[PDB]
Amino acid sequence: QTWIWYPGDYEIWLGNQMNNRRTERGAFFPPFWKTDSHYVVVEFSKVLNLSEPEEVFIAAEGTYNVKLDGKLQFGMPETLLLPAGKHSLNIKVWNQATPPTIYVKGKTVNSDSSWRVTYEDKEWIDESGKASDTSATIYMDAGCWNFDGATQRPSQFSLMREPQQPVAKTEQPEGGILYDFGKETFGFITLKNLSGKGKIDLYYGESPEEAKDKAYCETLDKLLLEPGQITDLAIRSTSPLHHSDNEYTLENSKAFRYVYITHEPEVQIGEVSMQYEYLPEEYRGNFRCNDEELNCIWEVGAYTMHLTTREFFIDGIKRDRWVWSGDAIQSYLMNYYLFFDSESVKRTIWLLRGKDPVTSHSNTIMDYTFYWFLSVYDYYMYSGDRHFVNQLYPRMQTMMDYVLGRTNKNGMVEGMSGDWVFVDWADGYLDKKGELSFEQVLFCRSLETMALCADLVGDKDGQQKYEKLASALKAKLEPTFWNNQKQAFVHNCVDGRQSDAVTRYANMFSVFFDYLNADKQQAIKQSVLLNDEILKITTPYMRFYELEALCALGEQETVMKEMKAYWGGMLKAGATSFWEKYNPEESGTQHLAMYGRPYGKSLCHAWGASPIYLLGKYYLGVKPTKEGYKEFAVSPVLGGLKWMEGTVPTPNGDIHVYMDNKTIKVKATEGKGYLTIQSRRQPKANMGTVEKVSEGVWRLWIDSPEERIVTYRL
Amino acid sequence: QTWIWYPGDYEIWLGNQMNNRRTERGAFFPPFWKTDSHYVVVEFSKVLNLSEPEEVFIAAEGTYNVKLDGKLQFGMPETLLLPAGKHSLNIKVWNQATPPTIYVKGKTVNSDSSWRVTYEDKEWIDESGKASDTSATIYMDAGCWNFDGATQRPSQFSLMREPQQPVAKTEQPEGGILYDFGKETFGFITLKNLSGKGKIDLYYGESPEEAKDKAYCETLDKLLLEPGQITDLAIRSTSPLHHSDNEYTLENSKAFRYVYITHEPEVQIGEVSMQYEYLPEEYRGNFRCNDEELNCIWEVGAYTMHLTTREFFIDGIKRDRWVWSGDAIQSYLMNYYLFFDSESVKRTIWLLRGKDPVTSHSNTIMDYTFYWFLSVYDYYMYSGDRHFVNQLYPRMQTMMDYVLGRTNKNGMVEGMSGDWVFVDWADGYLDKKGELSFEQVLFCRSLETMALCADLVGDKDGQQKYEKLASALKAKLEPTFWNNQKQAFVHNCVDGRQSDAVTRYANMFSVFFDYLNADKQQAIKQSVLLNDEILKITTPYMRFYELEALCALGEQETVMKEMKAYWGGMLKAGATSFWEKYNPEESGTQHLAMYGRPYGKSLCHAWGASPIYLLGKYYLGVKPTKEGYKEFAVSPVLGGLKWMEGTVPTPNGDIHVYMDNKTIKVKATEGKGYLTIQSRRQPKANMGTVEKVSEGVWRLWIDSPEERIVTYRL
Repeated sequence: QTWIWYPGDYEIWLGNQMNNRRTERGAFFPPFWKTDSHYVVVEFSKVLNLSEPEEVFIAAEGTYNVKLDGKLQFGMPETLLLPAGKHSLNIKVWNQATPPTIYVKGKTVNSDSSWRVTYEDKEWIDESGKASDTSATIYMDAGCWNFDGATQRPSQFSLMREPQQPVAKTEQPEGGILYDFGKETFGFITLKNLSGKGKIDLYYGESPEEAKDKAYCETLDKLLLEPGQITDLAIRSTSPLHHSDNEYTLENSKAFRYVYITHEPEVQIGEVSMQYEYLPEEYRGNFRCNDEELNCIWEVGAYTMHLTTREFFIDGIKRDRWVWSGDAIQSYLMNYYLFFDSESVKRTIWLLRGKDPVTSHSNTIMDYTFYWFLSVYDYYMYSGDRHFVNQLYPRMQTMMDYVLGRTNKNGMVEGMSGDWVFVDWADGYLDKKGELSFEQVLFCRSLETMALCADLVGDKDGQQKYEKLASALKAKLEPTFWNNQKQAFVHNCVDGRQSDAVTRYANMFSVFFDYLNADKQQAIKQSVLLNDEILKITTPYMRFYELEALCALGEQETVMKEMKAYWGGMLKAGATSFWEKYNPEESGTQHLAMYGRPYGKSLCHAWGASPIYLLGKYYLGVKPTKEGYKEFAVSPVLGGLKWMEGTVPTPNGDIHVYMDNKTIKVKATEGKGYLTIQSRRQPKANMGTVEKVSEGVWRLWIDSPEERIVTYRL
Repeated sequence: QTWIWYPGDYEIWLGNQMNNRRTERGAFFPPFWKTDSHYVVVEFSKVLNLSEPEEVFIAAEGTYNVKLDGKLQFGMPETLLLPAGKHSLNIKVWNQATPPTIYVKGKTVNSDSSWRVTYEDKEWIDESGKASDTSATIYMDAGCWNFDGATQRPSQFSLMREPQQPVAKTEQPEGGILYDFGKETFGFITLKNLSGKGKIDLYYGESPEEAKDKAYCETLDKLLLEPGQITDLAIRSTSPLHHSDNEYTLENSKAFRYVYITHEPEVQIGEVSMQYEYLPEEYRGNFRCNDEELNCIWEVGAYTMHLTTREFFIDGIKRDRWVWSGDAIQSYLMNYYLFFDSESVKRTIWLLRGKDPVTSHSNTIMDYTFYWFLSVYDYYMYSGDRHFVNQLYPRMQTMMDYVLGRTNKNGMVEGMSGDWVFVDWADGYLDKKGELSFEQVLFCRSLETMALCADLVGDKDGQQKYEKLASALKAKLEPTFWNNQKQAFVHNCVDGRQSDAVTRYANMFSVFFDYLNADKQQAIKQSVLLNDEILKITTPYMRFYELEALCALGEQETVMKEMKAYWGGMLKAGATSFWEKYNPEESGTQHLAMYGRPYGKSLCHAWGASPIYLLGKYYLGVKPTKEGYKEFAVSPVLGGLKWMEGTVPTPNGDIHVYMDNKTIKVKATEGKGYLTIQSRRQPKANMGTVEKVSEGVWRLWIDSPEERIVTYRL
């Protein structure tokens, strides 16, 4: 048994709670897009056929009633005896404050996802006493997480805490002490042994410059110490203090490496430490090679991912600390090569979608609506979780309804009033008007995704509709955006006119989406991907995809050179977590500014950890080829490295890969698949038969957890 | 200044709270239709142009921030200094538990309906620091009621209480005491001077039979008295008790006339009384004639209306005690001739509509969706409140979208899966399949209403659409449902085939909707309205409309005979409030049963007070002819009475009417209009000119508050 609720409703409520924890210099800062709510009245039900009478314990968050075979029980019973035979247990709950949720426990009757929920049962009695026909009522399978204890109330969920001490403190000339915690971290400040009275001010920073800048630092706190109590002035919450040995831990979490603290004359602070907050995670994925710089890049990437893997996958810990679609899709991917936390992926997907009616694109960003669609099928391929797709499908349909009612005469998408056509942070060089080739590519992929999901859930009318729309748009891509002279997809079209500008976005995506044939993909490699004439990318975010394209075209060596220079560049700049944006042309404090503010840039953004994904999927070369890794593919490439080794998690297994200049070892504890080897002459295998795919390329079919060892020579 | 919120959101939240107070034998009983929620994050804003600096006080229910000219203030300030000049004050609030709401007060800056609210501002900052263009953002005028005090938190609203003592108590043979409160009433039971320990059981009833029937009474309570405290077992809420002189008032309200109380041996109850709960109301309407029976009918009707006029207009106080569309539209009408509480009308209209997306008809009842539409224009005609229509319009459009996507090949409405085609409680004699003439008549009226509202708000595209649809459906009414042989509209059509059955519903409505010409209206009078061959009506609900039709055809004398017999019949049966249903053929305890339960019938249903409306509009003969009574019409008819006199409220005035067999007096303190007199020869007026309309009919134009006196002789 476990606590259950209407699917997606707990996630939405919990997401609102977390997102609304963002602050800017002491002020509450909710998202600018619409905030949705859970359904305040829901009915939980379960049809029972018991061979023997059993008693169930009932717990719930909210006001509720209990109906057994149509008969309303008195009040709110905590236990109910269930007779033998066929019965129908119905529990309707009302909860405006937190999501309606129940906990039922018995010998055989237990609350779980096999229970059905609805927010509109429509059962009424006519004047004779006959109940209405509710066979038309729509039900959903109940949602749940891991709250298996009767006392583990879903609404009280909070992340784990762990004590930490700073590694340095320095008194400042203008007063106060500047604490260095060693590296980017996240948590609650603890002040031990407070005495006296007066104000106490906290100033946080991811850099010493931000922490010391009391007037422009992004986040801070202001407290008032009084005899026997202290008060958080920002939220006006007074907590009690013991006169003897006291301790006060701030109520709200903050991201930071440095914390500058000051206080009035009559205040005395014994000790300053913190409570590191985190979501328990198992580092199931792993990677390391001879290049120690890359090793550090991977480690820093993993740490960045963990800090940004909280109640949901977020953009950054300092600023925004909200769930964004563009960032999230990459988090899911990096997650598949690190934690493989499928539960977090689903919670984030539920949250980003929100509820109906649809009033705008995801986060109001057009391209973000498409990432959301793509992320669902990506999750299915890696987890094999068909049930999730079935539960989300209705909401996927209505989101696509919104998009499809906004296409133009060519069936393409153009930014409309209220839309944000983002693409990337390219310093303002990108034209957002007309039909961007990049957006149609994403849109086309979204239609293909919807077609594949419609097929998975069995909606054939929908499937046909999406396939027809996807096929028509796809056939228009080259006739519309391809340019023979530039040998690439132009940036955009306005009134049917191609722009002189060619950006790398539509081109790089067309490579791993496979929208271009072999010949044009190679053309793009030279005319776009390796052409420094084409506008460069300055965010780890799009380098994720730029480099992925290159890896798809087998340019792992050039990519290695780029990853080392780009990410290693942030390290050499003092990074202990990867940033939101990085231009190696800038220097010093310039790296800290963004959004027109001196310390506006987040120095810990989920999308800065790109390497986690690139190395796992293109160097260790692992990826599922059938949902949930029912079937996989391992195509390792060293790309300059002498030796590398790693692990890639799967639903119920792992794929270990080792490789040096003459040997490859693979141990797949789940599924079957092909190990592809690039060699001059035929490789030798300790198992199975090595088959020649083509010139210089070989394959080996692995069909068991027994480690395979092959020797080759490129 | 006053507390403000997103329009409709407070009403919805407050409505959920009230509706969910219904109980059945101790069990919480929420509605079977979907329960909507308020938006949990809303932004309040006001553009200011101050000639001098002023400080405002700020209060709010929920977490909030304050932004002045784009600058986020620290924490949650309770006061803010506003500089002279142009500024923009923005307050974003988050409240999941109760509706986000704020209170601002200054010399000139005050929270009120002139403030704008949105649940999606969409303001974002690009990487340079430039704010997005939010000129496309949709805003609404803030909603409000009468919470003008800084401490009058909207979420704490509750109705007035007034002490009351029972008028009789009788010990019962099977134990306990049966208390008679004299008449149907509503409130909380108070138990003074409790001592001892043990259970205490309450059993409520609108009849002594129900109260004494511990096993089948609709409502009850169970308490546990303990030393120093007592506990409500149904809701598990323990309250403290003083050892000396204590007093405990039950936490939940109940409808009842009789209360049967028992308790264990060791319990001792000093005194039993109650707290009558009610919404403060001014009896602005009034009526009385020579017939003292009708006078009592009007009084009982008024009392029934008041008991059912709580936080919203409800169906009945004992059972359901929910807001239903069919009942509500009649409540609004009876209200215009009694309290003229426009605020209650708007709150109920907001509540019944709920939020988007639309998942079913109002209360899931097809005909109830149409009443909702009609009630909006009815409210406009009587109150002149155009602003309300403008605010509700978007929701009206989406409700009509739902209906229009459910029409058949003839553009008519047929009950679909999940729909409840109600019409009336006619004991199961009404066929609900096919195209009911009654539903198309209501539907057609709904389209005409939407056209008139579209016109009022300025939506011309919509107006044209609705007019076209209304005109096409209207022209199909007679060709489809009229039968020459039966001289009436048949009950329904199935596969284009008329039913042999003719019910009075479509016919009576076509009379006051004016869908039939003079000749057919008279045909209906004889072949339907006065033909006892046609199925009779047994609910006060439809007699409201049946009798109204007859009054429209000037049969006030037959109606008088019906009202006296029908309503006077319930009085002679012991009613102190009018019922949900009444069949004068039944007798004794049969009058108490419904829904297959012995005491299932509500003996206090809003729709049982029909006379309030009939007498005010058709005997005193008053009605507005231009919104808000800008222009009125007074056409008094005695219908058997010797003398009658009354008052009809208007937004800012009243219309007093007096009439006997030779004199008519009218004093209209608002608007202008015609007084129509039925006389053999020309009447004489103390003012203005008496003009002859037609044979035996005269008119007089009243254009001032000066009382007019005319003498006539029928």
